[PDB]
This record gives sequence, C-alpha cells and structure tokens, in this order.
Amino acid sequence: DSRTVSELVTNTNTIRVAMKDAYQRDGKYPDYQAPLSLTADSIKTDSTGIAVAQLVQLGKLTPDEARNGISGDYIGIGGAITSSGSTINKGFAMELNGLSQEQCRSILGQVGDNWEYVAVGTSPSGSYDALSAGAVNMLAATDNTTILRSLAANGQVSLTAEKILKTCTATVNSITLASR
Repeated sequence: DSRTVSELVTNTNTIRVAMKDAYQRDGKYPDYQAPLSLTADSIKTDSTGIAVAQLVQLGKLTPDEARNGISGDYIGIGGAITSSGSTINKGFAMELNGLSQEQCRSILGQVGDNWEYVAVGTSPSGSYDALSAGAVNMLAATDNTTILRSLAANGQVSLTAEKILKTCTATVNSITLASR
C-alpha cells in the first residue's frame, strides 16, 4: 500500500524536525516511554512522557503524523547516545515497526540517507524491540544486515539499492533511525 508508505515516509521527516526543534533548548532528548498504550484519544492527553504525545501536545505533530499506518501503532521514539560511555541522550531514535520486506526496502530507499544512524531489526507490530532496551548506541559498528549506517568509525555508508537488498531480509522487519 503505497499511500500508507508515502505517508509514513513524509511523516518521518516531520518527526525528525519536530524532535530537533522541541528539544534544542534542553540540549538532550527524552527517554523512551512506550507509546503502545496510546489510543486515538490519549495521544492528545497522555502525561507519562511519551515523545510523540509531547510533540502532538506542542503542536509539532498532528495526532495522525504520530501514527505508523502500516503497524497501527503510535511511533516509538527514545533516546540515543553519541559516545561510548555516556548516560546522556544526546541523540534521539525513532522506530518503524511491522514492515514487510517490500515496505522496509521502499522506506529505506526513501529516508535512509537523511539520517546519521540507520538500523534494520525485526520488531513486529505491537513491539518496539530497538527502543525498549535503553538508549540506542549511535556508535555501533556497521555490518551488512543490521547496522547500515552509524556514527562509528567508517559508519558513513552509502545506502545503495544493492545494500538495501542485503537487508530487510526477514518476514517482519523494522527500521530504527537516529540523529543528533
């Protein structure tokens, strides 16, 4: 469903800018609070510190821009680290869950170059496996199948069509995008 993919791709850009704008004054980004309890009602009211709910409450996102229309979940957003021994979320990460191989490849080809960190996982609809385990390590080494691009030494990898074919190789795929 190309309309849904297109919407998610366009939204990814809006979320990136929203996060940078909202949390520039602070100098660091919020911890992950799962968005999996949110509904089309409570995206507008939730007070537990879920990033996408905060961006909606700030007017930076509409309620639908916060939602992954492929998985049916509100989009997961958590912290990311920018140095090896750090406890501070100097970056942020968003995860796009529940993607078929074809959806994953389409999205990667349309957004992957816009981010400093790009990883592919297998998080299903209903789960955010890349964010629920703590801040994302933006310095993870790149490899063929899972960490595509990162802030690591030699992590600035060109996301060629052939490299994208080497990933999203699972039945159910997910993409994690992170930035300073």
